[PDB]
Amino acid sequence: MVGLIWAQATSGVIGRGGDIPWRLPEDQAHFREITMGHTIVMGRRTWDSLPAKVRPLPGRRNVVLSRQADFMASGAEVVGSLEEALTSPETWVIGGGQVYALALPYATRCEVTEVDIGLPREAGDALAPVLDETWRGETGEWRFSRSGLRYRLYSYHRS
Ligand SMILES: NC(=O)C1=CN([C@@H]2O[C@H](COP(=O)(O)OP(=O)(O)OC[C@H]3O[C@@H](n4cnc5c(N)ncnc54)[C@H](OP(=O)(O)O)[C@@H]3O)[C@@H](O)[C@H]2O)C=CC1
Ligand SMILES: Cn1nc(-c2ccco2)cc1C(=O)O
Ligand SMILES: [Co+2]
Ligand SMILES: [Co+2]
Repeated sequence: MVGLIWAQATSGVIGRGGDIPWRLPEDQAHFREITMGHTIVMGRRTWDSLPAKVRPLPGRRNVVLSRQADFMASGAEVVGSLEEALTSPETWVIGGGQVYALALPYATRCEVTEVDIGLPREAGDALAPVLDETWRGETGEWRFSRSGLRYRLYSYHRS
């Protein structure tokens, strides 16, 4: 089982400036619940975006994708292809835009959080992959976060 998990603004923006341009505490708990105990796969830039105290993410098999054959990430496995990182019972690809687009052809689930902020897409932004006709999803209802922002969960799956 290869899943993808991300939070996006409605526009599809997931990253900007090596950061996520919002903070949604509920989503962080949701991400932790979904990924805990499993293999997580991330691009090197997303690994870099994790503060030193959060890397590696506890209780998960942290795997980092990099074209750098020398690259070493303290607390994660560094591999040079996605298939190298996809050795699993359950793997969650956790970002960023590049690695999501690389991983979607091998994914059966996407756990999407949509953040209701009018964040327009800007050149250089990391974007969410757009899910086509093969993706069947169920919409969650709007929720309000402690952060003040409105958000809702999507659970996408394909057979
Ligand atoms: N839910 C969210 O909203 C999330 C948002 N983000 C955001 O995403 C943004 C970064 O995403 P992005 O900019 O796309 O960078 P990525 O995080 O996708 O990592 C990109 C790196 O992955 C490695 N890589 C990519 N393709 C391959 C390949 N085919 N083979 C081997 N290694 C590969 C390279 O590392 P090298 O260059 O070292 O070879 C590349 O630089 C940040 O702003 C981050 O905060 C991240 C995760 C979740
Ligand atoms: C920037 N940033 N990225 C993440 C993240 C966790 C999993 C994927 O991305 C958390 C944070 C944070 O709260 O600082
Ligand atoms: Co689980
Ligand atoms: Co299935």
